Amino acid sequence: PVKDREAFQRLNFLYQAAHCVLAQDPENQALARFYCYTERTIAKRLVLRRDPSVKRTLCRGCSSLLVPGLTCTQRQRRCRGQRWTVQTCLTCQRSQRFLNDPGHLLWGDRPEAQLGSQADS
Amino acid sequence: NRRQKKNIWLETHIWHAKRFHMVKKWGYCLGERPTVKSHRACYRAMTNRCLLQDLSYYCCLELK
Amino acid sequence: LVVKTSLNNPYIIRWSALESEDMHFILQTLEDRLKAIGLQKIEDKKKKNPAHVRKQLAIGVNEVTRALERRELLLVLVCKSVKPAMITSHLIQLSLSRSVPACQVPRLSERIAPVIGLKCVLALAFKKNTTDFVDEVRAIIPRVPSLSVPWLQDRIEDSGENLETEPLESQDRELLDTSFED
Amino acid sequence: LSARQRRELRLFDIKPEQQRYSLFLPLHELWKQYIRDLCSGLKPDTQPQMIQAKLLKADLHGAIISVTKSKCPSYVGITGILLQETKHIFKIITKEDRLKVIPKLNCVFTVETDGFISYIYGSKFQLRSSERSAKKFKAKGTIDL
RNA sequence: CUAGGGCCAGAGGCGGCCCUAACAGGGCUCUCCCUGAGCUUCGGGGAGGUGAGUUCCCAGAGAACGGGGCUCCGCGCGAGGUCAGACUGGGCAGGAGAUGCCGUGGACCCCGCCCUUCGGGGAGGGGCCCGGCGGAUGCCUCCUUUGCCGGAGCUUGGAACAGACUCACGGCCAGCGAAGUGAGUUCAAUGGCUGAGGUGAGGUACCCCGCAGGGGACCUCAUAACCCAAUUCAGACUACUCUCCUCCGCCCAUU
Ligand SMILES: [Zn+2]
Repeated sequence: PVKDREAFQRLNFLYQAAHCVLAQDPENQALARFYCYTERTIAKRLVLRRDPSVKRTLCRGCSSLLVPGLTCTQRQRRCRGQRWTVQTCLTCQRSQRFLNDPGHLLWGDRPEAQLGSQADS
Repeated sequence: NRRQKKNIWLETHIWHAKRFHMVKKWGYCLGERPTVKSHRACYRAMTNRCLLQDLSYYCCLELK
Repeated sequence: LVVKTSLNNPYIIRWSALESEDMHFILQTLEDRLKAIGLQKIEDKKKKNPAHVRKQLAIGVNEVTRALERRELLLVLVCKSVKPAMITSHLIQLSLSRSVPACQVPRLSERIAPVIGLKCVLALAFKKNTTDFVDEVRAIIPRVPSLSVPWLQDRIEDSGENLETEPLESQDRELLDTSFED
Repeated sequence: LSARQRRELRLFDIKPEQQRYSLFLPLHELWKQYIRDLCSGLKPDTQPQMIQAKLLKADLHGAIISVTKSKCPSYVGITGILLQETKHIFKIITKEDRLKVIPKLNCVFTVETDGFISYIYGSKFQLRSSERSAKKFKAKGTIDL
């Protein structure tokens, strides 16, 4: 548990360096894309238990963790029934569906609010 | 037969290619050298012992 | 004892301070400045039988995001609809370049309720580039408390990381879900 | 998918070369504060093999290096922070706008810490450097420079 | 003892073509996966069809089937009012998104032209899903509501027409004790020395010819390493650098 806690610093260091690159200079994203590719390669080989919302904002198409917020498209629509948020990055032209709805708030708290509540030392 | 559509493939050509080096030439593919080292042995069989060949390239004009 | 460590990193981006009185009177000022001009916009849209329509009132999440993407000086009003509001308004938090994302937690539905319109607007913004709507609203814009986001760089050369290694227990989810397979 | 991801590129161009290198200065402060929060022990003296474990297991992406000995003399005398890392090379950026590609074939790099100086022989450090923190670092071979 | 063969069962035969029987072989073309300092039409490695089995924990509805969890919809069943368009009358939904535009996206359905008449393959049009942009009304003509069933959808996890591994598309059947390998030894021989030329280089007080020069002549250094044959050959492998044909990258200096 200690050696994995060591590599946690390296992984979120690469994650913070990607945010430093994307907050430093706009429209030239090669450093942050390479850092997110290295961060995904570490999680692909040394496979761990990562956080569900951050990793789904990493946009696993190629690599874009902060890019689809202020540069690429994240909007809402209603396709068939419940309304869906569409997340599309302008690099590999892939899409992400995420339904957001008030009747299912407990299922929005079913993976997330438990780990905040059941956290014991 | 499908391979023989291109080359000649004589009746004893498969027997030769089973244990002799067959190299393509001006006409068909024929035996250049034996697989086993017998350069002195071919002469020793040529002087006193028995030795044979395969001569099928000789085309024939029959005139009547 | 099945306990696995998980690298969870929600570096908590807390909202603006809960200044009840200041927000409470500036929102009433906004209601006064909206009711002081008139209702030609709904009469031009619904056509119950054009100058007030020229505002670009971005209503809905997608219109506010397409207003906040390109390059636009404007004001956004955000309310918390349900508990999943961080994912939707994370765009509004992240798009701080040249706009003001004012967020009111209890009060923005009570803004849409007396104003003659339709169903309760969750995210609102207005594009009013170079046209004079109300100068007092543009005086209120640098008076609201601004939000500082230390998630990216926070505009100052200073970086701080935090270590949040959560122990996920199998027993907790086991007793909450109560499922077995053989 | 890989050939479909290789359309535009993921690598640098001519346009990010002129990005006014003082903007890359907070990356050094980020790496320095990360070393300050990682090791967190300075004063008396402590365990250089702990330092070798930190220098083996951590990713060196975005760090200050300087070539101190190499087989090519023109490679030696080059400082700067590094930006990319590949199979047997890695790319750095230097002073007034120009970038250099240094190969990890037979060379050694001085790395300046907050209060320490470390020589790293870039011979065995290779092969998609996420493999370095993963597994398979054994004791083979010496490097004569 | 022609194994270009036969025997019980099988009707399956490892992407396609070409050569060889040395078919765990080589070459070309197409696709997929992974990686690479030449933007990439580049290079390297692995794989190609069919059938069966399997894939830490947590999470999730399902890691192979079905049910139990929720949401949306009704050529099916049922109940009530029956007050069934009255000033385009009533009801539902809609800024939490109805609709409009665009299509080298789908293993989907229908029409439809060409090769062809088993699985079929290709240009196009209509509906659903999908992505991009901007936003106000759409549904029905007696109406409304829950319950069963059917169809569709879901944020997770390294995984959900997937990917990866293993097994299978056959098994059995044929020897000669007599001389002596362009080296043939087995208590296990064979690249030993000298000199001139070959090639990579340097220097010139030598000779011949008249475009500053060119050609030949003299001296020195370097010609290594990997390793060693016991029956041969073909192919693949691994270990090479005096040596030659190309594709290249980085850095330094010049115009
Ligand atoms: Zn992506």
